[PDB]
Amino acid sequence: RRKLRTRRKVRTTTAASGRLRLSVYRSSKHIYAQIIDDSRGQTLAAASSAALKSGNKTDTAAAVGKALAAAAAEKGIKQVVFDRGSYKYHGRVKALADAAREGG
Amino acid sequence: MKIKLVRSVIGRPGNQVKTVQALGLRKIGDSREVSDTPAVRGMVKTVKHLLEVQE
Amino acid sequence: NGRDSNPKYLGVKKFGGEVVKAGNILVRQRGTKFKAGQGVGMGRDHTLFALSDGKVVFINKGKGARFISIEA
Amino acid sequence: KRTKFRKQFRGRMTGDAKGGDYVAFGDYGLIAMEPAWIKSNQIEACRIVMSRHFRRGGKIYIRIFPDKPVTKKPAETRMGKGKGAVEYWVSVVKPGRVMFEVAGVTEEQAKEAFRLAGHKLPIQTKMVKREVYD
RNA sequence: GACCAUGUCCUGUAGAGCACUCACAAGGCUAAAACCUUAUGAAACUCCGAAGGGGCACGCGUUUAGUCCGGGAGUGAGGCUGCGAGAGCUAACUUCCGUAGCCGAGAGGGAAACAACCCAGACCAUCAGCUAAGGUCCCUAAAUGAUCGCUCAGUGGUUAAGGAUGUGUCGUCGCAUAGACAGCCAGGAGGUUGGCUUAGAAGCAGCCACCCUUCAAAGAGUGCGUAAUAGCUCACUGGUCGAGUGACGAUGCGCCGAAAAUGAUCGGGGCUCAAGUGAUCUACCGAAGCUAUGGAUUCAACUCGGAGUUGUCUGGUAGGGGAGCGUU
RNA sequence: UAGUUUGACUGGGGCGGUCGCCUCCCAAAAUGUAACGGAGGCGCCCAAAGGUCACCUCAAGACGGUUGGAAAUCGUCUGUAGAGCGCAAAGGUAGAAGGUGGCUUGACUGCGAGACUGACACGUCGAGCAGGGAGGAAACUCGGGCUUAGUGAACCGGUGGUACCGUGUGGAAGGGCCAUCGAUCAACGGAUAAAAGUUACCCCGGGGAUAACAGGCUGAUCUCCCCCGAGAGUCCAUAUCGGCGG
RNA sequence: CACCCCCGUGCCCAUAGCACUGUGGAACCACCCCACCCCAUGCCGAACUGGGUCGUGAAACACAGCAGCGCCAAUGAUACUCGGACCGCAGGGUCCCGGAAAAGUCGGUCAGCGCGGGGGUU
Ligand SMILES: [Mg+2]
Ligand SMILES: [Mg+2]
Ligand SMILES: [Mg+2]
Ligand SMILES: [Mg+2]
Ligand SMILES: [Mg+2]
Ligand SMILES: [Mg+2]
Ligand SMILES: [Mg+2]
Ligand SMILES: [Mg+2]
Ligand SMILES: [Mg+2]
Ligand SMILES: [Mg+2]
Ligand SMILES: [Mg+2]
Ligand SMILES: [Mg+2]
Ligand SMILES: [Mg+2]
Ligand SMILES: [Mg+2]
Ligand SMILES: [Mg+2]
Ligand SMILES: [Mg+2]
Ligand SMILES: [Mg+2]
Ligand SMILES: [Mg+2]
Ligand SMILES: [Mg+2]
Ligand SMILES: [Mg+2]
Ligand SMILES: [Mg+2]
Ligand SMILES: [Mg+2]
Ligand SMILES: [Mg+2]
Ligand SMILES: [Mg+2]
Ligand SMILES: [Mg+2]
Ligand SMILES: [Mg+2]
Ligand SMILES: [Mg+2]
Ligand SMILES: [Mg+2]
Ligand SMILES: [Mg+2]
Ligand SMILES: [Mg+2]
Ligand SMILES: [Mg+2]
Ligand SMILES: [Mg+2]
Ligand SMILES: [Mg+2]
Ligand SMILES: [Mg+2]
Ligand SMILES: [Mg+2]
Ligand SMILES: [Mg+2]
Ligand SMILES: [Mg+2]
Ligand SMILES: [Mg+2]
Ligand SMILES: [Mg+2]
Ligand SMILES: [Mg+2]
Ligand SMILES: [Mg+2]
Ligand SMILES: [Mg+2]
Ligand SMILES: [Mg+2]
Ligand SMILES: [Mg+2]
Ligand SMILES: [Mg+2]
Ligand SMILES: [Mg+2]
Ligand SMILES: [Mg+2]
Ligand SMILES: [Mg+2]
Ligand SMILES: [Mg+2]
Ligand SMILES: [Mg+2]
Ligand SMILES: [Mg+2]
Ligand SMILES: [Mg+2]
Ligand SMILES: [Mg+2]
Repeated sequence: RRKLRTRRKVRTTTAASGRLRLSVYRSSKHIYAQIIDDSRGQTLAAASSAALKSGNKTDTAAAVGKALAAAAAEKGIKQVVFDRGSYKYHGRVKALADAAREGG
Repeated sequence: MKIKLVRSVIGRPGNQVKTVQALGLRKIGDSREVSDTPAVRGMVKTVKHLLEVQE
Repeated sequence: NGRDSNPKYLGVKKFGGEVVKAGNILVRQRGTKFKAGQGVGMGRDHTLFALSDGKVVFINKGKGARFISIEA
Repeated sequence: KRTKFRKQFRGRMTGDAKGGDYVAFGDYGLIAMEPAWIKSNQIEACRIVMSRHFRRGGKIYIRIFPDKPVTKKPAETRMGKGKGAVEYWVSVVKPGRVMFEVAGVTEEQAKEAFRLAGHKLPIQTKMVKREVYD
């Protein structure tokens, strides 16, 4: 089964560290990748791909990361924890991290 | 509440002995008035078999 | 027979409603009979000691789901 | 009555019965009045005598069973070393716990069957007929 | 500090349950493991799970202890009882732990007597008073007390399995002024000297099975009988008979069961014409406990330059401390 | 010839057994708690069974299947676990501690706030700081192993560093310190470096703290009685005898 | 929190889960789609994974009905027990006061609260 995600999301015990976590959903390339402060039941920085276009999924993903980096920097955030989903750090998601911390 | 010792403390388990002592009757035939406060009302229920509760 | 082994005075060393210094030991256990909540960190033999000074509180739905947090 | 394999030894105590206060299976039955151990052999004698009264019968459940070993110390020995090895098995029998339960035999026949089956027993007992049963 | 109350947390015992492990009770199902209905035990089994118990905090309440630091010790053989376990034989004035209390270190009243049990912790003095346990017939202090019973056994004043038309209190089942239980006369039947048996077994050794006729009236039918039938009785029938009976049951008090060694006994006398008993209620006796008057110490406050007042305290072994008396 | 050694517990001594550490029950729902009480393990292992990063999910059953068939192996369905965890068990564990690879050694040096535990002495856990490493993209995790056994103070010495003492001064001999090695000293807090019997020729000092006798308490065993009643007694349980049980 | 609905991520922590089942469709999600290479399978693009439309709501998933199952679960009555006070030689047991389960019945539920976004009534 997909015991990848409960495992990786129990390994964010370091939400006790105070950093926010950055969920990603390499599914339909919907890769919405929310930023969450877990303590409240609250999310703070959405970046859904509704009509961003940008072409092939591996590069639209980096576009989603570079746009969300601004979308969260507006509110005043910089500590980061990359709560990957079940997905590997394989590239199409790795571009999201590269472009996200390229412009925190 | 009126209280009077009419039982010896001898030979009775030591919680009852420190209970009568803090009640402040050190000898049988002692009496005293007492507050209605639940703390002391339970202090007297604990050793009611030693005392004559009057009120 | 006639053999036996030393006591290991294990337990809930600090009960909920007890202020604790950092590094106080609060539960002793063979394993994770307690699973350590926020502020607490669990050692090698799975004793869990508070990291932060404050009150001790028990999260406890039970059945292996009992956790010890500390509130400042 | 003997238990085919176990762990070796036990202990003892008593308080009133919580398993088998009501009869099933049979027509009539018999109940303890006194707490006690009962040996395998006391059972087997009740079986022998109630099978004497029940020729070609087959209505003899034995709703009790020697579970507990009890181990006397050997010949003449001063104390020291274990409980020897088990000398006989016994069944705890607290009051109100049924022992016996017949069917298919008329009231006075079961009544005599229970007379003899109790007289070999080390306890008071009583015959009962079933009706206040859920 | 200590007890007690509130708040909170932690626990896996009693109990209780089979959901796992071992065990185990009657069946159905089936190449029997498995499975289902039903049924159970478990120190090393737990789906559960109190009472209590421990830590914290408060004191929202009565009390007086505690903590550390320095001098001196002794003790490191425990004993019983009750509760909870182990070991034992559910033995022991047994042995080993937990726990409470007494004894050790404890006087006084009770238990005839008696470290441990029940009452009650002795500062001193009194020819003063109330009580505790326990008592009130004489010994022997104090009701031959009162009221409803219970037991006629000296039970009381030594056990049990088991028996008993012993006796009260309720209580369940039948058949009766269309007249029953014992109780007297009257009948005892039919194939049938019934199948199944050993050598004969024929109400009436005994394994297997009980229907059918003639009847106001009787079961191929009870215990006896010689080895078999008769034989006197019985279960239904009847003139009489004239009113209750018989059954298992719960129980209260008793009987038997119930033999040991120098001489008997409840402590003794004696007790039912209660001095036994269960239920109630008083009235008094009854301690070195409590109260009264007097008296002195330990401590502490309170006053004057140990004294005195008020409170309080004063059983005591090893021991620690303190004030003093006697001899050279 | 001589001076000595020759262990303790022990329902009396001897014999047998035991002596240290771990697990469970006893242990009476805190911690603790005895027994020659009931059960069983340890005197090690692992260059990866570590650190880290990443990835898989186990028994067992049924239907189906090649030489195998109750159980090799593959295939489907059910499958909070009925498996596994190096050895014993309890706890624990399914988001892993179980299984499988890549990298490397934190199986580091210097420290230790705070506590748990113990009469001590030992023992346990431990956040975070330095120097510097290792894995990861990072958060982060590493100063051994899921945990609890795998162990012995102190003395006297071996080996490598270091440059403190080193006797008049300079050196060296020797010593100190840091590291490490030598222990069934297992009677496992460990009397010496170095040790067995025997006494009925016995002697002393003690003990009813403790056996042989006798009394006592108990009454398993012993002696006796009673209940039942199977059968024996042709017949008929009880004239006698009375199984198995109480 | 205008009304629904979807993707995700929390709190909760079986009264939320199972099964039977019906709705769902290019809006969302999901399989199918191809593989020399990023990247990978101790064999397989099944899994990760990279390049995408059709197709299809089949399967999975979401959401409703659903009391066969599970899950919860009284009251009442006990068991037991703190203190008090008793009987039995003994195993054992009783009484007064107060605390009081477990099992079972009665009955309850196929949940309940957020946060961000996506597309709807245009
Ligand atoms: Mg018990
Ligand atoms: Mg039951
Ligand atoms: Mg043994
Ligand atoms: Mg206080
Ligand atoms: Mg039990
Ligand atoms: Mg306790
Ligand atoms: Mg305060
Ligand atoms: Mg001192
Ligand atoms: Mg001693
Ligand atoms: Mg003792
Ligand atoms: Mg025994
Ligand atoms: Mg003794
Ligand atoms: Mg002794
Ligand atoms: Mg003494
Ligand atoms: Mg004393
Ligand atoms: Mg006395
Ligand atoms: Mg006496
Ligand atoms: Mg006298
Ligand atoms: Mg004496
Ligand atoms: Mg004396
Ligand atoms: Mg005595
Ligand atoms: Mg008394
Ligand atoms: Mg008087
Ligand atoms: Mg009186
Ligand atoms: Mg007189
Ligand atoms: Mg009797
Ligand atoms: Mg009179
Ligand atoms: Mg009077
Ligand atoms: Mg007097
Ligand atoms: Mg006096
Ligand atoms: Mg005076
Ligand atoms: Mg004194
Ligand atoms: Mg005094
Ligand atoms: Mg004195
Ligand atoms: Mg010796
Ligand atoms: Mg304990
Ligand atoms: Mg002791
Ligand atoms: Mg791991
Ligand atoms: Mg650290
Ligand atoms: Mg570092
Ligand atoms: Mg790196
Ligand atoms: Mg050297
Ligand atoms: Mg030596
Ligand atoms: Mg030693
Ligand atoms: Mg000589
Ligand atoms: Mg002497
Ligand atoms: Mg002696
Ligand atoms: Mg002797
Ligand atoms: Mg002899
Ligand atoms: Mg109730
Ligand atoms: Mg009470
Ligand atoms: Mg009690
Ligand atoms: Mg009650």
